[PDB]
Amino acid sequence: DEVLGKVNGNPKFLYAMMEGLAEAPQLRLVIDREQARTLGVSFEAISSALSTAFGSSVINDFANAGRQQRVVVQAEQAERMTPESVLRLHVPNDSGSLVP
Amino acid sequence: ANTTALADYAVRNVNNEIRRLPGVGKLQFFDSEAAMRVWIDPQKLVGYG
Amino acid sequence: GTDIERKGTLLFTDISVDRSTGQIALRGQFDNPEGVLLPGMYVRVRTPQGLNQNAILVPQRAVQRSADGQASVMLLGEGDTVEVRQVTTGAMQGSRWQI
Amino acid sequence: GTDIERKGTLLFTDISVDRSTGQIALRGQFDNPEGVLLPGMYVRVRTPQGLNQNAILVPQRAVQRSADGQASVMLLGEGDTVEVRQVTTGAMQGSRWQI
Repeated sequence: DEVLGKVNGNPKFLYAMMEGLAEAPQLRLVIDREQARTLGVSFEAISSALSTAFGSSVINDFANAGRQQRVVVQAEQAERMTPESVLRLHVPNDSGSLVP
Repeated sequence: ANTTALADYAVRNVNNEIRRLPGVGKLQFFDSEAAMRVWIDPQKLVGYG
Repeated sequence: GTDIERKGTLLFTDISVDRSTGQIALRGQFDNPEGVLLPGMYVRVRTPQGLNQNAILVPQRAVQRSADGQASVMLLGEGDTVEVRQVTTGAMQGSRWQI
Repeated sequence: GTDIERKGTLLFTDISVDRSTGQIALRGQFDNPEGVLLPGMYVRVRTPQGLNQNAILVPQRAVQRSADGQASVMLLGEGDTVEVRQVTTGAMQGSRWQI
């Protein structure tokens, strides 16, 4: 900020800008590991569910007209557009029941 | 206009021929080739356990 | 998977939390004169989470977030001066933040 | 795996939905004079899903499918011109699709 104020305010340069993306808001997920473990939820289940739901998971390959192409699994558009959709996900516990 | 189908046709019929040509070093594709998309509904999965 | 919609009333809200799932059970009653609603069928219930009489909805592209995660908005003050007012965001409806 | 066919009548349709799978059970009655049908054998029951009096059937060869899955048929337009018209594909009978 100091440099770009001395520089962007300096007429020697037509423009000076961050070749790069500016900082952006992030939505940190605080996971109570103790609470999740008590409910019988493994960290693996949470990680896999989040990754497949939002980051899209490539499972394996399929033959499309003779070419091997990826099969990608991801959550539906309407079910991943808001932060509340993150909280509306469910994961299985050790007893087979689903915990949001 | 399905850019997906057109891109798949380009990948199958055009990009490989061009990449074979002498002189071409790299072919950077400004699109993505076809793949099998599985849009899951998590709430239906919750309902079916 | 269908467009079948039925109105009903909330009857019972359990006071005990299921230990395995950490969730509370609720029971509502729905009229089924035609017999369309079959037992065991998985259904979605839209339940009201209360009425906010003074809900302020602003475009999401009008809310800024600082390095500490605090949300703020630029307001047009007196003399066409731009002021910074800190706000707290509620739920999200489409493209608009509830303040 | 065999060429044994038996005609029968629909006796009962269940009202409760199976919780683990979400499908309803149905029971038909089939005459078994020769003792060919043995209990516990896996069988596939073709059941009528209703009669439509105004359906259109077009041979499967006459329907092309584009890369998007939108099926089309080619029609003889005015002046004997070939027109690619998108159609919605219904049921499958022999070698003729339902349009």
